[PDB]
Amino acid sequence: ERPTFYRQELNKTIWEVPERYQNLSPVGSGAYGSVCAAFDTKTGLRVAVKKLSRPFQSIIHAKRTYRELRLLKHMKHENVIGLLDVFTPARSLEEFNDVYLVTHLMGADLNNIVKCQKLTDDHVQFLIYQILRGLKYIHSADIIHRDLKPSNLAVNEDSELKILDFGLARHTDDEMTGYVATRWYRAPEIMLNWMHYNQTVDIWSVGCIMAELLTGRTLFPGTDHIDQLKLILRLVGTPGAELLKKISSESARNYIQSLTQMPKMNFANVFIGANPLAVDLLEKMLVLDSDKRITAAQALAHAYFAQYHDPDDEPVADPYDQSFESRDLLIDEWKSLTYDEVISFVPPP
Ligand SMILES: O=C1c2ccccc2C(=O)N1CCCN(c1ccc(=O)n(-c2ccccc2Cl)n1)c1ccc(F)cc1Cl
Repeated sequence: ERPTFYRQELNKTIWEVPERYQNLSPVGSGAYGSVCAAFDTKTGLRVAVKKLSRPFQSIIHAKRTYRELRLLKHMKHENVIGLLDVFTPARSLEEFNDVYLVTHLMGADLNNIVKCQKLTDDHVQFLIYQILRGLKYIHSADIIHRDLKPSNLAVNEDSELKILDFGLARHTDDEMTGYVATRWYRAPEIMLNWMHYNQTVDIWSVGCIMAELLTGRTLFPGTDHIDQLKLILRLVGTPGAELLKKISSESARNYIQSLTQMPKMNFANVFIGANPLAVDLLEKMLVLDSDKRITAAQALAHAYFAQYHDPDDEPVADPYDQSFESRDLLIDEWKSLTYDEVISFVPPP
């Protein structure tokens, strides 16, 4: 039941897709890869389509292609980007050399829309509520986003949100250097590799994002790793004895101890005028010791989200098997695994 495909060239790139997809038009000019907006005549849905070209040029790329396909296929939740379709014009494994990923078209990211703007409390409630609802789902699958930031939150005109880029963290050191948003939303334990981190790193990011929506200002806009750590500790206090022991990195621990101790600041005096429940939630997300941060499941039940919370409509996911991460396979083996995942795709109900 292979559909009929047609070809067209968009900004020097050939797109060969099923007839059901019409009105293809480029988006982003290429800064984020080959992406097009389109209309899915079969479902009546506006869609975003990403074409991965030569996804098997090396072991590293082949494995990355497999990883992204596996992650996207696993996610089926309103607040997480997932797959409406995935296809290849190839008729066999031999000619298989391109992968197209189809998702809901959102059309904008939170950073591009609200940067530098203070949002109303009810708007922050709605936006953070959806982020946490999607995070609860992602975390229940044993997946860590690792790089949550405004630019990774796809939003439409009605402020509906879907989380992008979960589980794909390949930021170069240079990209994390200096006065950059690539590092401002990172939990300290991961920014400076203090210990083996876990899903709690994402809650810190949500805290950074929430504070910024409430104030219109980046919470920890460090000029570099060290400056940023100082900005963080000035707000949440230097590490106590209990947390110091959890820092398994001897070098990191020794550096932290060289700093003058500081107490946690009063958040009501930092976030002046904010809803007391938002201040309380921020204090519960922005805890230095990750073991003590509120989890996404617990935060959804927090009073701040009383107007949105519904325990019968905050679904969890099936467990995600990432055992493949520990394997070293050849390009062709990764490619065959990817091909299997493409041909076994089953459209959403
Ligand atoms: O990650 C970004 C981003 C962030 C901010 C601004 C623009 C962009 C962008 O083009 N990308 C790359 C595309 C990221 N993807 C999606 C999906 C839906 C979606 O509305 N957008 C999207 C986000 C912001 C501006 C335009 C678009 Cl079209 N992006 C995406 C994810 C997974 C998949 F399988 C296919 C696709 Cl097409």
